[PDB]
Amino acid sequence: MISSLWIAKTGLDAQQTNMDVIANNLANVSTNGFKRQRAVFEDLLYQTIRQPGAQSSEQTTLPSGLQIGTGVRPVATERLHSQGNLSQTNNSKDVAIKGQGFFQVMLPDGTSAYTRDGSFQVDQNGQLVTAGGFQVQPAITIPANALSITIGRDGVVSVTQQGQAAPVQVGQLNLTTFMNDTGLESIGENLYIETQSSGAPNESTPGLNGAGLLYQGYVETSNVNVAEELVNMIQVQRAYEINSKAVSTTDQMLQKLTQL
Amino acid sequence: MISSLWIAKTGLDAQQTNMDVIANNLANVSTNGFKRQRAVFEDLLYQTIRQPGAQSSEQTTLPSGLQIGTGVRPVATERLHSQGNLSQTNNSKDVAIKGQGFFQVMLPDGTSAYTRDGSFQVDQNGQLVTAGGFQVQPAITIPANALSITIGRDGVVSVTQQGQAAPVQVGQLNLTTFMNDTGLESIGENLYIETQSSGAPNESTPGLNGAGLLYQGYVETSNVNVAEELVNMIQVQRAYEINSKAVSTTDQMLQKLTQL
Amino acid sequence: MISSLWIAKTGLDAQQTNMDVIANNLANVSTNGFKRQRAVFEDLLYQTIRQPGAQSSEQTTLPSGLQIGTGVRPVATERLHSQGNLSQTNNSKDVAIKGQGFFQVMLPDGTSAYTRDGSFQVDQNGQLVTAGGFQVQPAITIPANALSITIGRDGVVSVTQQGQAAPVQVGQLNLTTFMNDTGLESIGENLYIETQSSGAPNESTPGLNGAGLLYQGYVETSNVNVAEELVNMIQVQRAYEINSKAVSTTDQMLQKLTQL
Amino acid sequence: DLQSSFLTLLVAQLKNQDPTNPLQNNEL
Repeated sequence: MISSLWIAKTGLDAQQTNMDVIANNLANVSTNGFKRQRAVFEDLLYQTIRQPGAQSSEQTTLPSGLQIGTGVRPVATERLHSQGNLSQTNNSKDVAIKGQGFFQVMLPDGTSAYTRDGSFQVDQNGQLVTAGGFQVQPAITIPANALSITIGRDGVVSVTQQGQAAPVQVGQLNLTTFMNDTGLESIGENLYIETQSSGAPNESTPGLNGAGLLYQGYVETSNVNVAEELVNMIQVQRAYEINSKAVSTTDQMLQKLTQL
Repeated sequence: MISSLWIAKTGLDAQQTNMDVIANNLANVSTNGFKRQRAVFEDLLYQTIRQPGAQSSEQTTLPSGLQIGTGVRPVATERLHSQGNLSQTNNSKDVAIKGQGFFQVMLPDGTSAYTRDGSFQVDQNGQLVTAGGFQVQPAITIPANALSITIGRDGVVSVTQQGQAAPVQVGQLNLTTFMNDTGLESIGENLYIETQSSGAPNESTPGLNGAGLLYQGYVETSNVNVAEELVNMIQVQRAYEINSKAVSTTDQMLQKLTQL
Repeated sequence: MISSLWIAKTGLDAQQTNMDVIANNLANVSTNGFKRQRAVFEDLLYQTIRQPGAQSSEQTTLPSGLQIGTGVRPVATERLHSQGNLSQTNNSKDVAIKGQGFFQVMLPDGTSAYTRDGSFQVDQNGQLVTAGGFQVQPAITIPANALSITIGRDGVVSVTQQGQAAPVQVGQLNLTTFMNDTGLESIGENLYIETQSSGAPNESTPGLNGAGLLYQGYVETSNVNVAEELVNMIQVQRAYEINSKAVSTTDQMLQKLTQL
Repeated sequence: DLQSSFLTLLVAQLKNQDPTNPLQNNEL
């Protein structure tokens, strides 16, 4: 239609993406294991009319040629994987992580997802699952005669048996570090899957090789500062209104152009 | 009549189709699992007057011969089959999908339809029907003594019998993947049916073979961009504006010719 | 008229139905025993113009044929039957339920309706009525000479006579369970009647066969969440505004069409 | 019970506007 109309369309779309990202951060405050997102933009094509080189005479050169430019394509929504703040839930099953690393989990397809959520459960077959029937890799089966389950900060999980005054070792819980935590692609339930953007996974025991440590009885809350999200919300709301007003101004131009 | 009037008429019809599609998308917000449509247009005949080759001299070539062209025939409406935004409905009968796939349904004719909606129900005989009494496939029968129902994220459905302390496995609710989601023919009722453009259905348990995951207690909202549709109405309205101005111009020229 | 206007009419009617449902939910807070309603939407016909298959040439297939479609028909208004949250009235003539089950009542015509509102009374003739002369099924008559009426969690009603230091068992007050609670057809007064969709009524004494228990001195408050209702109201209000804007766009299109 | 003296005063003067649509949606 009109060039400015397409440019302003891209402006509104970009600001809508920004607002959706901020609202997602703001809603998932007080959600354990959530990481904030930051939408980063990228300008589109520039239609050249006169090249910034493009000598006119033999001696003039025409500096700063005329090019219009379009679009505010959002290049990425980078996800910041910073450490959350640990709080005493005082539940035996809820273990938090301190530092890099993730929990490996088996999909029903045999492939692996990763989650920073030690809010485990035990199923009827005794395996430790985490919010969805997520079998953990490698498998750990809780014996039925367990009275309590304890998780060490080195990953050694051992249960308490009746009569037996010994913590029989029932499993070893391993973390995984990636060279790019931003490259992880979510698949919902805040579980991420390795992609070519993340890079190869490296598995290690908690603590060693730069991985984190396991703290039982703690929940890792979100790393979302409400004040920061609100100042972002104010700026984004202003940008959203300004782009809508640009659209409306172009529309009024077309108004009087047709009425002609 | 006049070669301008036919062209402008096709333009008006194309913009009216555009507005039709826009209104259908726009009224179908809040419709679970709905997929946005977008119209693709396509120019009509080009009536060649001078051939673009067809050398004039023995050496010249007559570049870019004369051809007028007509029409803006709308060639298609594609459907964007992207994932919708899950929202927590917190109802045990509602299931959303994360990833590719469609729930199969047997129509009263016996032919198979496919719906991406989980607002399920249990009828008087206990079957899982879907908001209109359409039986899901393969048949799932809730026992009359069941008190609670859960759909495992892998797709296993198991109820809680009375007295028994075990959620017995009553069925497996499997998805269906099509090579071409876009080619499905919609028949209303939030259903799609196979046509040879989509390809043969590939039925698999959720997760396996590229199928998605089942999220009980979530509903998949329509992926309709409200801001995009608002600006689309502005654009389509002013295009219709302009095309009617072209029809007015042709009318005025033609009536001056009659007055001649 | 215009195929856009009809689609927008359907959208407006759908959003108005949604807002009426939301207002009924929101105005029924502090109405004891009330159950929330949820609207389920559904799209109508799709006027196929080119079949999605329908090979054009001998080798081409023409994917994603042209389909326009209409309408946002509200397919259903389900009645989510959750457990209402109890409150202490400190009154003996109010009994509330925990779990499945309804109080059966002979409507003046002899047909048995159901109500989850144990706000009983005592009439002139000793019988048990429910806010309008609704006589309980089976018949239980309250003698005047008893002092305190207690209804145990097992559902048996026994009263205490003057002098006689024993709670004579005067009767039994049993509940009714259904395979599908949502199928019950409301006829007002917080009464529902059996329908061919709900399933055959199963009457049982409280606590048995999966039925719930009775608690005297409590009133079951409505299971409507004001926060969820206000959020849903916001969403519906925006949808209504956008559909009205679509109607406005169609009207302007038509108006400048006729001005020509 | 003071909450009901205003919570139901709000939702007795808001459970009518939504019918008649003088909507502000923002003083809510």
